[PDB]
Amino acid sequence: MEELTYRLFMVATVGMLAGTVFLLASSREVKPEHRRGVYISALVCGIAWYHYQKMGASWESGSYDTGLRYVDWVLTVPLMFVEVLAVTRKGAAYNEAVRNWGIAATVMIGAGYYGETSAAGSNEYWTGFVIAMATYVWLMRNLQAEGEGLKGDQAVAFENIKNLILVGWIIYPLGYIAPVVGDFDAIREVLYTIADIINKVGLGVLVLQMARVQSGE
Ligand SMILES: *C/C=C(C)/C=C/C=C(C)/C=C/C1=C(C)CCCC1(C)C
Ligand SMILES: CCCCCCCCCCCCCCCCCCCC
Ligand SMILES: CCCCCC
Ligand SMILES: CCCCCC
Ligand SMILES: [Kr]
Ligand SMILES: [Kr]
Ligand SMILES: [Kr]
Ligand SMILES: [Kr]
Ligand SMILES: [Kr]
Ligand SMILES: [Kr]
Ligand SMILES: [Kr]
Ligand SMILES: [Kr]
Ligand SMILES: [Kr]
Ligand SMILES: [Kr]
Ligand SMILES: [Kr]
Ligand SMILES: [Kr]
Ligand SMILES: [Kr]
Ligand SMILES: [Kr]
Ligand SMILES: [Kr]
Ligand SMILES: [Kr]
Ligand SMILES: [Kr]
Ligand SMILES: [Kr]
Ligand SMILES: [Kr]
Repeated sequence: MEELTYRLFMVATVGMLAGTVFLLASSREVKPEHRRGVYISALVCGIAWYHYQKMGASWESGSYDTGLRYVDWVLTVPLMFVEVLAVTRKGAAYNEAVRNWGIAATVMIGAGYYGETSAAGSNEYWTGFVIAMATYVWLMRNLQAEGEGLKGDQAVAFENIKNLILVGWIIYPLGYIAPVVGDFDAIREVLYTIADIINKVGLGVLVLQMARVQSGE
């Protein structure tokens, strides 16, 4: 389980670099005016690459620091919302959502950190879980209500972004509780790494598909 967890960090390290550079090279496939989302997805993949390098070395040391994962999440999740909100919003409406979602994300991730760095099953562990789950549900319900005014191909492209988030982000709370269901500490790390690859690489690809639709492809 330990050696599988290590190999998955290394697979995910190269996966995030490939995400980064695949998206940068793919930016020539779309009109300059729809490229900003692709550049941000590459920056999200790039921050993750940098932290996955650290997390792999941290795991291989025998003294894993979950701080490296949670710092990755506090930076990348708000960048991922900057992308999604830009499909449907501009001016004050964009700035207010980015502010409000950004606060919610930071509280979600901070609470998770507080609980994860407590003993599994302790009142601290559950307090963290419940406060993060509530915030998570607030974000997902906000996300579900975005894009009522989109038409045709742009509407379907955005629905694919939303469904990837609505389904892919469920893996994080499953990872968080893995260590109470069994003697499976390393399975938390496995589930988080798979989620990060699906969610960062998957979102990169769907943001690219959106940039192609908006370019009239
Ligand atoms: C690129 C990284 C992403 C999208 C990471 C997302 C992380 C979460 C959505 C975490 C959510 C959590 C809960 C809802 C409950 C337990 C605590 C967390 C932080 C694992
Ligand atoms: C044309 C614009 C392209 C932007 C994306 C380029 C890809 C990013 C390169 C890697 C980023 C790594 C950043 C390292 C610092 C992470 C934070 C450190 C604090 C723990
Ligand atoms: C419209 C911006 C809100 C400012 C917060 C008091
Ligand atoms: C309705 C979402 C809450 C689920 C708690 C495990
Ligand atoms: Kr692996
Ligand atoms: Kr992976
Ligand atoms: Kr990968
Ligand atoms: Kr990607
Ligand atoms: Kr490409
Ligand atoms: Kr964007
Ligand atoms: Kr991304
Ligand atoms: Kr987007
Ligand atoms: Kr945000
Ligand atoms: Kr809950
Ligand atoms: Kr609970
Ligand atoms: Kr969320
Ligand atoms: Kr969200
Ligand atoms: Kr899932
Ligand atoms: Kr799963
Ligand atoms: Kr498990
Ligand atoms: Kr992993
Ligand atoms: Kr994966
Ligand atoms: Kr998977």
